[PDB]
Amino acid sequence: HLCEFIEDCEFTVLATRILHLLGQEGPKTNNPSKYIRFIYNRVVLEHEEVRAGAVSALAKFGAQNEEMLPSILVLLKRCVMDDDNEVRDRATFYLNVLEQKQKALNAGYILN
Amino acid sequence: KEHPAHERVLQDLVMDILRVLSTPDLEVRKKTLQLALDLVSSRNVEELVIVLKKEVIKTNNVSEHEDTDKYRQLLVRTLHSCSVRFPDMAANVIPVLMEFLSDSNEAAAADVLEFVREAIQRFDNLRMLIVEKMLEVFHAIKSVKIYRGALWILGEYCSTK
Repeated sequence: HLCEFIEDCEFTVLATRILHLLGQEGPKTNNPSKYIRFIYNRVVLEHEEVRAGAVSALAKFGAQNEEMLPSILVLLKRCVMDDDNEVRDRATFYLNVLEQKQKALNAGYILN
Repeated sequence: KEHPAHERVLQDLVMDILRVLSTPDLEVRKKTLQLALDLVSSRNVEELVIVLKKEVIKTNNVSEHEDTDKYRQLLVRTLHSCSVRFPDMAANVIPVLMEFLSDSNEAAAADVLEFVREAIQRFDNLRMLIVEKMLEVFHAIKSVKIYRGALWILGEYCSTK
């Protein structure tokens, strides 16, 4: 309900809060395809900023992986990628950051 | 124009004609600009450029742009193209300056466009000055646009360690 409605019940501000929370929660509650499905959408919206949250939430999530995620988790960041300079940069950088640590290690430091 | 035997001169006579444009009507003007761009094998250029600069001054003036603004953007496009081909010069520096003066996004977008481009183009030298120029501009200024500007530039970085 939240997901859907909020989508078409708007307000960016809400998203900030919820994002943050969601950010922690991920794969302890599974339903991956859906959740992904959502996540993509959330990003769908413009705003470098709106887009950005899906990646950040993801870090706790990614790290944990779910009912299918690690392989693919690795595949995805690749599949979804962006320019728009500082938006480019966000993709690049997260990557670059990613680039910079053994992704397993990477996850551990950053997450905390 | 498909008199592709296309004589030198003719291209050249344009400016004269173009002068008339100062008695505006953008829409007409606009048609001109496209038209204009074409002839230049990166030449009859300077005289023009100069003239452009004249335009530029003219553009300053006191203005109450409403139509001409548009023109400016266009001009810049028209202008942009040339440069690609060309080796260009001080004139260009001036845009940079000019741009600093200004206050609306579309230009920033162009600028940015330039950011991109230039990032590709790198013969460099100019940039550095400009970067300096910019440094001034920057010091000299505040805004989201700027704020954004900083970001990329910052991103870019080099010397004066």
